[PDB]
Amino acid sequence: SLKQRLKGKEGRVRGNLMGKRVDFSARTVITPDPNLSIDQVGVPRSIAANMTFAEIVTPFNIDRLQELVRRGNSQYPGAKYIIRDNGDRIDLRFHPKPSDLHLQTGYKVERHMCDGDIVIFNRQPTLHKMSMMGHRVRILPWSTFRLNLSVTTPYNADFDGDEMNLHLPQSLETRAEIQELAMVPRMIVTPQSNRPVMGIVQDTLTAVRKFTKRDVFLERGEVMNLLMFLSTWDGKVPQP
Amino acid sequence: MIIPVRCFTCGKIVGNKWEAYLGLLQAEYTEGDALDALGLKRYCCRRMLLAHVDLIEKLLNYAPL
Amino acid sequence: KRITTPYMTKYERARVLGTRALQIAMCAPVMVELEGETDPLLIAMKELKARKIPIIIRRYLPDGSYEDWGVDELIIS
Amino acid sequence: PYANQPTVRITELTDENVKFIIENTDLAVANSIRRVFIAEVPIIAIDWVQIDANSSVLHDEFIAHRLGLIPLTSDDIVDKLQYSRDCTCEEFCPECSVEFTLDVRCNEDQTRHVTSRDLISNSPRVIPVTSDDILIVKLRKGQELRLRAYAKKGFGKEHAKWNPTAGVAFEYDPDNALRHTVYPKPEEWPKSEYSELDEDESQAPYDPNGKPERFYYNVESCGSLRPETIVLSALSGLKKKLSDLQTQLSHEIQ
Amino acid sequence: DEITPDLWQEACWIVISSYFDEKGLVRQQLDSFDE
Amino acid sequence: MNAPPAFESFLLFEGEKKITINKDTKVPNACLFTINKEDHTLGNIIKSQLLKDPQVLFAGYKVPHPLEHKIIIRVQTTPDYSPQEAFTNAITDLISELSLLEERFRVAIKDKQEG
Amino acid sequence: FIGKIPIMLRSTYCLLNGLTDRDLCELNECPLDPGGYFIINGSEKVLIAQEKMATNTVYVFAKKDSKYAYTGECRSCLENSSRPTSTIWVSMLARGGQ
Amino acid sequence: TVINNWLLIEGHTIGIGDSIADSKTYQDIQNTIKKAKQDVIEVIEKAHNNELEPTPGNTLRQTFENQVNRILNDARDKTGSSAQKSLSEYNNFKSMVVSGAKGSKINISQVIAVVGQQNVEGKRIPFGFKHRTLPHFIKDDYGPESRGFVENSYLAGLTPTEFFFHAMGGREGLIDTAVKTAETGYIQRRLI
Amino acid sequence: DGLKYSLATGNWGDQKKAHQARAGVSQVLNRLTFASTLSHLRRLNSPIGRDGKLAKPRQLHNTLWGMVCPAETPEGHAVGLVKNLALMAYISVGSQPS
Amino acid sequence: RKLRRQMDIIVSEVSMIRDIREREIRIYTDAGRICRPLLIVEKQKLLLKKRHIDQLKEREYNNYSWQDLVASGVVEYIDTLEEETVMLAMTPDDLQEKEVAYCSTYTHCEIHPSMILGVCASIIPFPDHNQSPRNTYQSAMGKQAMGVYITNFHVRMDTLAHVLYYPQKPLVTTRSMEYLRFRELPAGINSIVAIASYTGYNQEDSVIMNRSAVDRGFFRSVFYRSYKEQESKKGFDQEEVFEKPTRETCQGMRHAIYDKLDDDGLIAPGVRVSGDDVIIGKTVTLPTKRDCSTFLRTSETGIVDQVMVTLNQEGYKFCKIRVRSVRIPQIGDKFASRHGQKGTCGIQYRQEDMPFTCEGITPDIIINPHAIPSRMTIGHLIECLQGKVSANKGEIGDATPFNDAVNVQKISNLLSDYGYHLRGNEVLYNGFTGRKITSQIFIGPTYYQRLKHMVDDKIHSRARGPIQILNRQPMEGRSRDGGLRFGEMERDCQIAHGAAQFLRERLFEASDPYQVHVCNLCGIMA
Amino acid sequence: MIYICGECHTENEIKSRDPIRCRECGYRIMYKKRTKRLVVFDAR
RNA sequence: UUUUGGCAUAGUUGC
Ligand SMILES: [Mg+2]
Ligand SMILES: [Zn+2]
Ligand SMILES: [Zn+2]
Ligand SMILES: [Zn+2]
Ligand SMILES: [Zn+2]
Repeated sequence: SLKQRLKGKEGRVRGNLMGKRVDFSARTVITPDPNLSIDQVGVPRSIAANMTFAEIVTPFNIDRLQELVRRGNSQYPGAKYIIRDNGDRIDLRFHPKPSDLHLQTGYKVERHMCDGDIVIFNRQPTLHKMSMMGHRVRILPWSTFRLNLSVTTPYNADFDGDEMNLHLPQSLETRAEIQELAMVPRMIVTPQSNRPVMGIVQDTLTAVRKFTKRDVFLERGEVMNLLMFLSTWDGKVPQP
Repeated sequence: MIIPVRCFTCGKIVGNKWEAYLGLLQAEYTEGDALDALGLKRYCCRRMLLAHVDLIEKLLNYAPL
Repeated sequence: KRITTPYMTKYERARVLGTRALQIAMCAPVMVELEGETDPLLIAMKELKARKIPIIIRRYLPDGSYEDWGVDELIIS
Repeated sequence: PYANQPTVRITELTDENVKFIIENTDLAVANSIRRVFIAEVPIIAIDWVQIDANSSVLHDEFIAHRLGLIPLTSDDIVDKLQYSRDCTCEEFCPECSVEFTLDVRCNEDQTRHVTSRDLISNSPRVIPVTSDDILIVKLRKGQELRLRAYAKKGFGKEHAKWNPTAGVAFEYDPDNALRHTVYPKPEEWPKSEYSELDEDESQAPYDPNGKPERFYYNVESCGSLRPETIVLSALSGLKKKLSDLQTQLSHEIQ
Repeated sequence: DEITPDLWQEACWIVISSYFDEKGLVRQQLDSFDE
Repeated sequence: MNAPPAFESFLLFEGEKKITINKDTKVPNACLFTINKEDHTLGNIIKSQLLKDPQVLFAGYKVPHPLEHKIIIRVQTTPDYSPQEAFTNAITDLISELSLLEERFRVAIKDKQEG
Repeated sequence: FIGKIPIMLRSTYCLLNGLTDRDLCELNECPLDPGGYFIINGSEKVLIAQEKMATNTVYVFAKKDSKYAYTGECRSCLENSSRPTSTIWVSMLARGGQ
Repeated sequence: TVINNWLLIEGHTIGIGDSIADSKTYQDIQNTIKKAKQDVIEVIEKAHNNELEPTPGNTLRQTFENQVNRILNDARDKTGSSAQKSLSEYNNFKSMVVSGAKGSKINISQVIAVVGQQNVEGKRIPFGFKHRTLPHFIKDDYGPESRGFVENSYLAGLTPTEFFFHAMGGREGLIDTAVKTAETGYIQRRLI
Repeated sequence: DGLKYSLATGNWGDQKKAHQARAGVSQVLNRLTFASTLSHLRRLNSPIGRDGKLAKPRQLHNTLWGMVCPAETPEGHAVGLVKNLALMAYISVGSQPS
Repeated sequence: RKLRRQMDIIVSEVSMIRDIREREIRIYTDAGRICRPLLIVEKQKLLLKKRHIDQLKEREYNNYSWQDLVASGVVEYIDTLEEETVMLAMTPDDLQEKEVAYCSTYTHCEIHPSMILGVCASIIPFPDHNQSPRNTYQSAMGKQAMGVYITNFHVRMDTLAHVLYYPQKPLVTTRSMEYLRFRELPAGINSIVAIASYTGYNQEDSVIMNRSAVDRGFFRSVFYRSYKEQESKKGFDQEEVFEKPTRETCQGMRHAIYDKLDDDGLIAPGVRVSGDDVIIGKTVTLPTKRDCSTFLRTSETGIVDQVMVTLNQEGYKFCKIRVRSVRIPQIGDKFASRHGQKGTCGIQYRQEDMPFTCEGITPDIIINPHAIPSRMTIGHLIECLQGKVSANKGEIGDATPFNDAVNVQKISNLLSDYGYHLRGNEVLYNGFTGRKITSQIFIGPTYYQRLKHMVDDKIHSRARGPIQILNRQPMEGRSRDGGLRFGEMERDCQIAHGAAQFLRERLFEASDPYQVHVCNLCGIMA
Repeated sequence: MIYICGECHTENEIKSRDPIRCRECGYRIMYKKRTKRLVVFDAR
């Protein structure tokens, strides 16, 4: 009945207006990666080659996007569609016509999601702001999303089979919005309890407890090897 | 299913030892004695023969096609 | 006769940067000297630091009135 | 600012393994040699399988995967071979591969064991090592397995079937004089086979000026190469890698 | 005559083996359907 | 399906430099050597050899990601000795060491075989 | 003829009843397959046992959510006939009545 | 990054030896459990002879239950304290608990000394059988093991009755997990 | 057709009376491991019913000693309602009291 | 009770309860009652004597079976209602021996306490050394492991099947597993597992794996999918027929090549296929003729293993095509001990990169230490120690739950006899630098199970795909595709962020942008 | 096309028009013969 | 010359 079409969780209102299926979304299992910054996310090459973002053709990027067009959708990184200014769409799976591969300024090119693209990243059930945060895409060559370990606490995630969702903002306005509001560093301190939500967890916490003991001493080779992994290091080896 | 060719851990050849292993068990060897007689020192290799199940024998009861 | 805060809010910064990056992506004239810059967002943030973005924020008070603030007038926090 | 003067003492040499000791060397060099033993000594292993007919209970990928792990005598022939992708041939030739053919029809009322003996090479110097023999599959009456294959040069870094070693035992400082490891109760720990301590002792006295030297090796060969040949080819390959890096660095500096 | 404590561990598992040789594991289903 | 081909850990695809040198501006006489399609096999040994040079003030290496086959070696020397020169000297010393070890290992095999 | 009854596998009317392991392999049937299930349109269907309250037994409860201090029910059911089981409550009214 | 690379040199593990205690510690724990069980017997026989008098505001059953509960809680805390004192500085279990990375002190005591009392609905194991928790006990048995006090550690292994009572205890935590998942966000989705 | 339908769908009762038909009695037999098949064949189901409203059936009861596995229940919304027989447990098949 | 024990007029399954205090004797004979057999105790002595055990040892060629024990009046079935009136001994060797008297009126005795467990709980080694939720979780996971689900799997055509290449019986086993046929149909591999923190990819219940072991077939498996299809002729208006269709005789076809199919509309077994390829070329007559051929699942890829053709119950020709896909373990795939230690493959390292003992034994698997302390799966550690002892001894270890003959101290002494540290720890060397690791790693064999949840069946992504026909929103096609529900909780999250433009982007132009014409005077659509 | 009977292994030719049945056993299950296209595996 | 699709009941399973 028309009542049942609207009533309940699955009606039009709660099922199709307050929440709905969305394009430019992906899902897969999560695995750890301590080699990523907390604001980065590993992405499989398949998802990145499948999802796309619209770059507006500009003379600063005319040659780069022309190269991405000539690569086509077949190869990663590449592009799927050229949206000319008339609204007509050229599908770069089926058109070796070079005439259609010309790019005038103001055209859009649905290029494959490349490194550094901003993505909202989510785990359900979504219980607070830190359950949906913006990450920078990093392409990695296996079929799992990768997270820094510290961000597993805000998502309440663990790599025991948990899956996570990835939404790609599709225009510069929303992309800037996520970049300035919902990125992971901006979500360190919650307004819930005026404290950090990300901390040092598991191996790193046990290891730092062992490390800062009074009786830990490091030979010079060990020190230099560790200082290799310090991004903010000024290059000056301190006095022993 | 059938005996693996290599020990998974150390990569020692263990596929040519299943029949001999069974033969030594028909000689009333203890299973440790049989594995020693076949020269399997690392317990990674000993695990292979000691825990293998030769299911292919059960599969050869069914007719071919 | 303005009562709103002189500080640009986080949401104002977000929308201003997104809108200006879209404009720059649409071949809008750039109001700051840029070097080796291709991404519109970096150019927009350079304009924001330079306080050269040509946008006026219209803040609506909860009585049907408004205040118009030049982006250069607000404090970029 | 110069090389060590490393010295070798072979304590045992058989057809299955070589046990030796390297003194006057850095830990990094010794570990790199131990690592090259596993990952960078090239051997010959089956890497291309065309199955013309399979009726065994095992599907085709199972038979191919089992065939890849068959070790092949590649003592001297591997050096004069080339990597297939480097070879200019039309995909295969006696200068980049060794052809094998297997054709076994179980036309009898007894389970026919298809072993490594049935693998027939076109080159006498490259045979299965056991040629008791490695069982590939077992066949019922009326089951045929007929395939050809090609075995090519590769090293264990690409895939473990090109690994020549069957376990590389590596050790240093057996009495823990350097305290690179800290026993909570050193009494409980059995002595290494290279320990020089009497049984009333559990741990050598701490050496504040010590440095890791006298690394003990026991390289066991799977059978594709003699262990002497494994170690010599390992050192040659590591020297070749360093010389190639030297060439590329000289080009980059210039 | 009587099962000694040391031999009990073997004895009980002999009994359980005889049980599962007799009844099997899905005796509930088969007996119910036969009835 | 996203599994990389196994050969992309020791093979250079076209348009890839094996080794690249970049000056480090934070500290004088400091260089970063980015070597593609290598791992701890060469990184650890080159670092250990460089540490034996007295004129080397710092020598370290890292793998930036285990799934990516770069090694970055940072070398800083005294200000009379280029890091590039130190790197070349370290490789030549390692090659001399390994050739000597090959020779002595062949002699040891011959003595053990003879008895 | 009145119909066709599905047969639970390896029951005493299945054709695999009391066959040797060699015979089961001759029929391409796993000798370790326990049976105990039906085949409906080729799909292997298993009947899950369903628990329910035992019948013909007096059970005295205390309904915390009613005007009865105690209720003595008995789900009475005939001796393998007339599957509709007639349940009869005998309830003592709560003394806090109107 | 820095500390994960140092941990390749340090290394961190956990094994059986991190769950073993000294023989003196085991003897002390066993003496504590012997004493606690004997005091529970003293409380039982004083109740049976009517020599137990109810506390103000409690019936005699609540008085008795609080007495045995506090005896067994005292025993559990004393055993846990002794177990934690036996730990060496090299004990990896303690190394994990002290950093706050995982576990806590009660987990160490349960693994090493005594799993402790099992509770369903916040009381001891009820007489599901006719005046019995299980058919292996006499009727009207309020002893600790009879009512679901696990006296072994997880290392020592649980007895059959103790295993079943621990399963009964864990079933509650599973049910509360399911109920929380049912009420995950319902209160929230009305609040928003 | 009625027996085939009821075992095919697991709805029990008349097909036209599917509204009041207890569902999920017959399930597709699970074939992932031999253990999964065996556990599925030895499975018991607790329907919710009005009885479930009265006394909490989820929590493990003492009388399940030796009859039902104390540590095998599906996680999620079916905890403690779907059970598995203990190994030596056997269900009485019924005979005549005459 | 005398008559029931003699199998006289009263059959065995009849239950008799005497409520003494209420003066009642209730006899139950109906079906549905659940019982279990218990040994009968009389005068503090078992009625099971050694002669019964001797006759049962030679159970073959004697025909002295369980039914003769029941007929001997030694063991009888007891139900819960009768258990209410039973004083039961947990075990004869202690409970009914003389003592300070606890009870001297035992009526029955348990055969073995371990028979309280079910099928999937009886494969757990040392379950009495675990927190019980972990036993529950393993009971859940053991149903999901990979193994050999049935011996005749070759002839079967199930919709989904998983077959592990090299199953092994557990090195540490239970006596109950003897009767589950688990020795004959195992599900899992004994793997040399080390419990160590390492490069950092095993944290939070993840797992580092040995790449070279995987290259040697470790946990390699096969996934079979059978696609059935039946042509049907409804009178003569529609006539579905198997045949390879062509662009010039059908009015709509996919660009997927139909050259895979033979000239009956059926692909042959042995052809490599991919997610878009057609496997059964079927076409239905147009009232030219539109195709209704079937394709693979879009994510899947494999080799056509077997193609069978029959006639259905009606008599219409119909076929079933089993497609084989070899699953190698990779990053993301699940693995679990028999203790609830669930975890995904974090990263795979070659043999040279794994840590190694002084004997060159690299671990197959490295699991995080922190998986242990909160979970308290001490049975995992005891299994690893017993596995090491059993693998060295050339024996299969025993891990029945309630067995005092097995004790961790005895296992430690036995292990010390084999020249290992008594607690299973070992001095491991760092794979990269070759340096000794400062702490000594707990390591040994342990039975692990490869669960069916591979990542390649769970990965998907949506962008501009097949929307619904009613709602114009993304929809779940023949795959995981069709986008993810940006549910209410996600909308509230983005409202809390204040990301209004992104929220509009998700809920309006990323799902179903649309525009209408509305009259300004009457607000109804125009 | 050639099909193999599922009970007596007889290779028999069948057209796309006739009902399938073993021509010396009457059996009603037939299996397609293995493809003659070359199939190649790397032994990894 | 460039396609498109059942749905809405029940069950099971994952976090
Ligand atoms: Mg999880
Ligand atoms: Zn081995
Ligand atoms: Zn060639
Ligand atoms: Zn109008
Ligand atoms: Zn026939």
